[PDB]
Amino acid sequence: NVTQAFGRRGPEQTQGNFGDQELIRQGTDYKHWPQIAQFAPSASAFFGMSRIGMEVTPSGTWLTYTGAIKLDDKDPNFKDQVILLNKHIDAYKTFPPTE
Amino acid sequence: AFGRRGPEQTQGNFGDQELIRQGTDYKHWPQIAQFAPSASAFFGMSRIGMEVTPSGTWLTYTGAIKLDDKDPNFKDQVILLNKHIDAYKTFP
Repeated sequence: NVTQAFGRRGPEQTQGNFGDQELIRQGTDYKHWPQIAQFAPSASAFFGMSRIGMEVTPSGTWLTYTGAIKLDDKDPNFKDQVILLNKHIDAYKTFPPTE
Repeated sequence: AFGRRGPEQTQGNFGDQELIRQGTDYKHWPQIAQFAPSASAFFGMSRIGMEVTPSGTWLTYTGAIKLDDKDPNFKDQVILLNKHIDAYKTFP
């Protein structure tokens, strides 16, 4: 359960925005998870390519990170990959309301 | 492998002269690598976006990992991370 582990999907800076109802429920058991997970950076990549900061606040000490991964357009599955990613990005905006 | 360390949005800023030269053979690499998020964490915790430019299609990401207070090595860990963050500013 992704929301139990990493909190609810929403627009706030402190929230994650990635995941549709199927992914949030099935976590890493999701049908297409491996096709998503391939874009997650290795430790080398994460510290190599990212903008890393350290911020101290009431809540504690945070390791901030920013970057962007260039998707390989020469990859045969590129068209399917962008669709799968686009599907889960801000997917919370399509979730039926609670009330 | 990952380009020069600098202040530009397109550059990485993490790494001192020893890490940039020794890569994953660096003495304390394993103690750094432990903070890198798993795939689950990366897509769970991060703000993911998609931008299209001349160069191609980019997967943007933002987030922050809270370090562990309880962790015995906490004080050493923050020093090691602080050492490599914007370390390029001390390259004389």
